[PDB]
Amino acid sequence: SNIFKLQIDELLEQVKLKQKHVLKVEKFLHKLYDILQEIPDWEEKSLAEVDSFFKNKIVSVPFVDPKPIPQNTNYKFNYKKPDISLIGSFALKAGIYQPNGSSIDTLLTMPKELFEKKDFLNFRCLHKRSVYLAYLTHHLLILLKKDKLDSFLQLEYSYFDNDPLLPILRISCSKDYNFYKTRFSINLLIGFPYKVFEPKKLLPNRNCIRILPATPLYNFSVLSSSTHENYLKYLYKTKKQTESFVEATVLGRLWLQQRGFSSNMSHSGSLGGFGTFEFTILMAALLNGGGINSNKILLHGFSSYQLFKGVIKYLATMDLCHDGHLQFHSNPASKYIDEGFQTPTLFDKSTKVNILTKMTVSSYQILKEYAGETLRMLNNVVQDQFSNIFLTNISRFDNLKYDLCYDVQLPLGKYNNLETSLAATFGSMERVKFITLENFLAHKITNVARYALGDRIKYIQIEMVGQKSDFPITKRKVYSNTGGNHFNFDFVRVKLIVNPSECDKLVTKGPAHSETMSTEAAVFKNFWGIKSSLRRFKDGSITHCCVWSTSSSEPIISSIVNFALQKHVSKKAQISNETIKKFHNFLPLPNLPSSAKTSVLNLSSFFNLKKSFDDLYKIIFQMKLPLSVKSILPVGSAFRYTSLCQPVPFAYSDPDFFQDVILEFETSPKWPDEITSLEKAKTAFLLKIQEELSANSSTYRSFFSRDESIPYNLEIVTLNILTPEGYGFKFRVLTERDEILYLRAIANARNELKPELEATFLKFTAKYLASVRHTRTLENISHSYQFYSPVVRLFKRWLDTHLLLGHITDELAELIAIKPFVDPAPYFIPGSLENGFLKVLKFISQWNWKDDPLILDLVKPEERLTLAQYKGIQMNFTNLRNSDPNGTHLQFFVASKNDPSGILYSSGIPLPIATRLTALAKVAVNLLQTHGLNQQTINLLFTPGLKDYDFVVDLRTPIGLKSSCGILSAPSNFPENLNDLSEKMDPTYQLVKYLNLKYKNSLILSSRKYIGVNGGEKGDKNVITGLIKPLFKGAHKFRVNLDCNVKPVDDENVILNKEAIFHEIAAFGNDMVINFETD
Amino acid sequence: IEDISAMKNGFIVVPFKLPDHKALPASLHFMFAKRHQSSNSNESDCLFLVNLPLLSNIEHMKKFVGQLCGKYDTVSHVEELLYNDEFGLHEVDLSALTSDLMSSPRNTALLKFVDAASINNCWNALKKYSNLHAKHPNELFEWTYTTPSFTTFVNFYKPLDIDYLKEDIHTHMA
Repeated sequence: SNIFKLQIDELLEQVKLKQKHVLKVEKFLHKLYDILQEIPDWEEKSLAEVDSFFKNKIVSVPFVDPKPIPQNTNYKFNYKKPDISLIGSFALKAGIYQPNGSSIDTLLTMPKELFEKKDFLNFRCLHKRSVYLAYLTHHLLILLKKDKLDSFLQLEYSYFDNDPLLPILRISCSKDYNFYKTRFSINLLIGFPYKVFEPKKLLPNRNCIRILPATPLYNFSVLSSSTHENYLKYLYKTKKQTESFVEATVLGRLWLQQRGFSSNMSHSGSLGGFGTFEFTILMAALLNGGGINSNKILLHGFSSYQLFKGVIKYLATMDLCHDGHLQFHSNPASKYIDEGFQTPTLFDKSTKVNILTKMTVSSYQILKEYAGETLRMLNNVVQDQFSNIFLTNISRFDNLKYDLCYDVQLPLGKYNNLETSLAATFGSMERVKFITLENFLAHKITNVARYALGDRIKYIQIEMVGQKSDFPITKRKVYSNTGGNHFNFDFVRVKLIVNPSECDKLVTKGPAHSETMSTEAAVFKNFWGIKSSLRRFKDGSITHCCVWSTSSSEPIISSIVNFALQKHVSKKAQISNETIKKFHNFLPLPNLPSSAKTSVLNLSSFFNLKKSFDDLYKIIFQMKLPLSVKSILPVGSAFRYTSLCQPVPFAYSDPDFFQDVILEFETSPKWPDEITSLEKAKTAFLLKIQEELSANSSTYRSFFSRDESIPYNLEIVTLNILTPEGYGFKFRVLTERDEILYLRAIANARNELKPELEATFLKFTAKYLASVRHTRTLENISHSYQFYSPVVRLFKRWLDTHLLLGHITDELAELIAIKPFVDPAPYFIPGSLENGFLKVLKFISQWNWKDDPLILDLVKPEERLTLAQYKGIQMNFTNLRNSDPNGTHLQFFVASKNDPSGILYSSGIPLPIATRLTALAKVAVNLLQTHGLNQQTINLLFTPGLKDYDFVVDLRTPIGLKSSCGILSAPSNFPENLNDLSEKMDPTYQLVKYLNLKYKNSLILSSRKYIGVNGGEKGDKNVITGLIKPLFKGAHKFRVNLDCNVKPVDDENVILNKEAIFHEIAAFGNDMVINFETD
Repeated sequence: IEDISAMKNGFIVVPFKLPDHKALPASLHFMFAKRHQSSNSNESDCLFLVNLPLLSNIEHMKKFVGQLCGKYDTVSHVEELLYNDEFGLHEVDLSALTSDLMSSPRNTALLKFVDAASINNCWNALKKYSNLHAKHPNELFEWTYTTPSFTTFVNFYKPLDIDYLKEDIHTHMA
């Protein structure tokens, strides 16, 4: 807790530009408001002739629907002069310099005796507002034409704060007196006087409007458009009170900006409705109140970060919407009533206004948990995440922020076709409640989404995409037939963040069925109808249900949104997300009985080989060695729920088929003191296990395979039990005389062989010792992080399409992918598979190596990495980075409590492969922000390679191996000899491993190790890409230690022996090798 | 250009062919050779051999020797090959590095002789082959690939045979 105020001063130094971008803006501001001073008065009229006054004139007049008729509006217009001051962000000096450009604020208040005391009937108060600004802007365009500034400024009718019932006039400049640099637009918004009425008609429950529904939008909008200066009056009172306020408002407003809550409005489908001035007036309320015993929660005698802490702790803890609120008055305490209004509420007595009624229940419901999450990530003293809490824009992409996104195409036709296209109601009470059809059906579609899902998702957000908040003078509103309607969108993004525990629960229960059936059960069977059902279970429990059909491609969340869309809001709408099905059938389908109708969170094949290992586990405990088994325990990918083609029985060509599993015996003192004798003694134990197993449990098949992964000990022989249930296991023996034997090898090795022997011991520690706690923490974390297993499955599919997986280890990819789960901040936990995968890609693009490590605490939410251990991993990361500054050999530093060293999983990977990973992730993120998620977008995201690689050796196996690998578009037995598995399996990965292991100084190779996860439908084609070292850019002369294959042409120079070396590759695999290409 | 057939310090280029590939439209491999002696056992009277193919075992280096003997009647006592760490499996000896006994450069090979007549005969003979292949590379004696690679090395998925590793473990423990 020492760098935070330096971060405050640093972010302020980036944000202040407070003379050169603002003094000439004040100059043009002086010009504009003295122009509007010099605009004169205008007298009594009637709208039945102001229509002909605006008949063929260039100006137009905005309104709300319905358009005014002269019959019920025998109406009058007067034009007097307000005296202007400045308001808000500019007047409190909080200008933020976006590439987009913030707005500015202006004052057009209103006198008293030009309008009567009955502005509470059918919006003609805002009609005289509209005609007022219409004549003012026509005289402003005349003053444009006579003050010669026609060529560069532009006047624009607009919807103020995305509200169709408040129009404004914004000047924006288009290409001494012309200007384009700082934030652009100036507006022309109105004000009404302060005291207009009697005290009982400003509570938003009231009615006075035509055929008692409340009009909360109406009697909040007239109140907001009346009081735009009381807020600044007590705001400057609090400004005279506190010194913390400008720093408070600037850090709160860029907080709200980089998490996307703008102050437009939330009703018509926009993430936002909460903003900086609502934030500051509730800050001042919480400053001079906040307790039931009048506890002033904030004291205003100290700095800004603690007031930020206090105000977001308040608005995160204390609930405002569903049950009561604290209300405050100004002309000043605050106190809690417990009356929930089904609306985010905070109430006044000086203004008597409900300020957050511009903002929806769903937007408050998601913003409160944004605030709870930012409490969670700035109440932890261990890390430093100012970049997470104030720097990264989490709203800039449409799918890191939300788990699921669907289209809602609405080809409803026209406003008069709405009757028999829209399946909801369209009547007087609903359009006098919700002002426009856009926010009406947005509210209705959020209600039917929440009732269709309930606890099956966390939070909902709707947005009308393509919504436009400005319109030219040539048309009275927006009138553009976009996407199939005359309405202010083209289609609808429905967006979900999901409770991952109940994604694919195929029964959503209603109430229990009593005889006189309950009213919410009636609502349930009205909502479901043909799909609703009366129900009992295996415990004898009657309820109301509806069942679903789980599929690997389509999750049932899509079908339940499809049903609740094509029943209750339209019949001819279209709902789809083909991206979801695209990566869901990128994931390999196992050859299991009824495996197309399984889910994606289904771990049943993993449970099946776990049970077969339990049977082998029992029959290997119950036997007798001369030295009995201490612990047999599994360590493989199928046991930490990670293999791509999840294991079907009898699948030879799966390289994850043979599962790694480690047994250890007692701590016997009779181990031999030498490494090859120790390996042969361990295999003597394995030979006795094999002979007793083949003696008694004859239904298991067994052979021996020589391990070659640990370098320079050629005696490691592993056996291979082939279960009758259809699985294979690589049994190994761990002793207590191995790690101390390798450490004394480090000791008495030759002095220039210590890094090579430490590489050997790091491969040993990564394989036997640390892998056990690795698979423990991953198996124990997968059941709270339920999308982790499929996001690693197609993350390694992605990584094998791009064929880095022969170099980057599996466990390194597992740690890379568990980073956005154990630390999802500032984003949330991935509740969908695409969300997890592109959060992985976004992080590994965004993450820089040399300055920052990647620590990660593998713990479930709500054992954890403490401050001392965190500083220790920072210290040995600092030691690694100042022993090597630019990452020559140690290229990723990932570390946990299971590995404080960091070197373990990332050793032996080359710099072209590591930079290929980072560069390809940055290409992916750049392409996603270029085009967005589309079918061809995902398809070239998963296309293999086609970049600056230099060899393409093209390969086929004499038989396709997806039948015998378990990916279906049948193997069920083992042959009479256990050597036909050789020609049923592929050689390509270990052959290219020997190629790289011999050519390791001259060039690096690669291959796709899983041949038919990525190699076509037949499952046959694999590539081998070579890449010459940057050392071999010229033509060296022959030395003794340069490790190449040479073709000298002159006396001095040698060159790569290229043709003969890829011919020798072709001879080493010529039954497999069928084609060669240079780039 | 091929007529350069003598390097800076004693090196000899020995070229030979590569056989047919199904997707290649004169694939040529070189060896480098010097020679050296010492007072020790097998590092005496020995030629260096650089840029040797994949897993060059005994018997096809021996058919190379045998076609030289059946061609020019050279004196040649070579029937074992020394110090071919082909892929990189024997840089250290971890057994003697953590053991009581068994004690006592990159991509090079170490081909001994026993006779001064044999080393001078093979030296000037292969120098004459280097010169004649330098001015005409056409129909030299070549690489008879009666495949050693697919038999003597395809063991990666072949299981280790039971009685063989039983006898190995038994004699080593004994």
